[PDB]
Amino acid sequence: KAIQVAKQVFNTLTEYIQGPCTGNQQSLAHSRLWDAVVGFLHVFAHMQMKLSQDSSQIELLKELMDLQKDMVVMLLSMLEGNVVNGTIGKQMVDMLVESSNNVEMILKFFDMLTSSDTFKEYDPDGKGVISKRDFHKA
Repeated sequence: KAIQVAKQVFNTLTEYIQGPCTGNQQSLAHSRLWDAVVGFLHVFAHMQMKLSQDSSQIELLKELMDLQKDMVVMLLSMLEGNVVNGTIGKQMVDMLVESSNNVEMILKFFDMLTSSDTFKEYDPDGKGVISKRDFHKA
């Protein structure tokens, strides 16, 4: 119920910007938005690794990654009319530097596609139901 709310809030924040209104980019630049993004990345990095273990709960993970998608869409929309030595890029870099160790867990998690490549060399007939132990072998 909170994921839906934050998703809609991010979509509104895109629609103020997606047609590149420079006032509605500069105003978000000089605001608390980056201090929200750091906490959001911090929850994402731990929660997607923690929740991924259990097969009981995957819909919540889909909701969370949809929220993360809309967040990065907003961040891209901030950079439409992006001059080279710009301010918005500098603030985004300061944000990412401030939350580097959170980001690195996400990028390490996205190294995954790279999960069925290690599947066919022990398959009996290329089916999809191979052993729990042959997987560790692979």
